[PDB]
Amino acid sequence: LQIPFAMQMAYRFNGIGVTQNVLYENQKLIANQFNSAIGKIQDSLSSTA
Amino acid sequence: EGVFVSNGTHWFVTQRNFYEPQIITTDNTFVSGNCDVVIGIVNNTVYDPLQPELDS
Ligand SMILES: *[C@@H]1O[C@H](CO)[C@@H](O[C@@H]2O[C@H](CO)[C@@H](O)[C@H](O)[C@H]2NC(C)=O)[C@H](O)[C@H]1NC(C)=O
Ligand SMILES: *[C@@H]1O[C@H](CO)[C@@H](O)[C@H](O)[C@H]1NC(C)=O
Ligand SMILES: *[C@@H]1O[C@H](CO)[C@@H](O)[C@H](O)[C@H]1NC(C)=O
Repeated sequence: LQIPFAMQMAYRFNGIGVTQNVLYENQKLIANQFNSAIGKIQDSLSSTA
Repeated sequence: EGVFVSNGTHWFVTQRNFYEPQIITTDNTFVSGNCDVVIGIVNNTVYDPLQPELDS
């Protein structure tokens, strides 16, 4: 069943006991922290076996 | 405890796992802050059940 990705992430915030407005009010910060953290995976896997 | 949904003309709130549309009210919803921050927010009436009761 399709759902917009930011709305799926608001359901996942509700699942950890954090209210949905905490996602929508911080959505760019949350997306930047995710995009940044995936760059750390990329570099760490390239850096060491 | 729901999701906001539209049939193309009207806005409702539903439980997430089963389509059951309800009028959007001050009891179905909570406020946080103003219209400026949320990406993709839409303009609609939110009904307040007390106001016709005060109109009695
Ligand atoms: C969206 O839902 C509303 C509310 O159920 C529908 O509005 C009703 O439509 C019928 C048929 O046109 C009318 O007899 C009623 O008087 C309408 N009620 C209200 C409160 O407007 C609306 O038709 C639905 N829209 C779509 C595109 O299905
Ligand atoms: C939704 O996506 C469409 C197509 O990319 C775009 O025109 C629109 O501005 C977007 N709206 C929001 C709130 O993201
Ligand atoms: C929503 O309503 C406000 C106040 O009536 C108005 O300034 C704004 O342009 C509206 N937004 C949209 C997307 O229509």
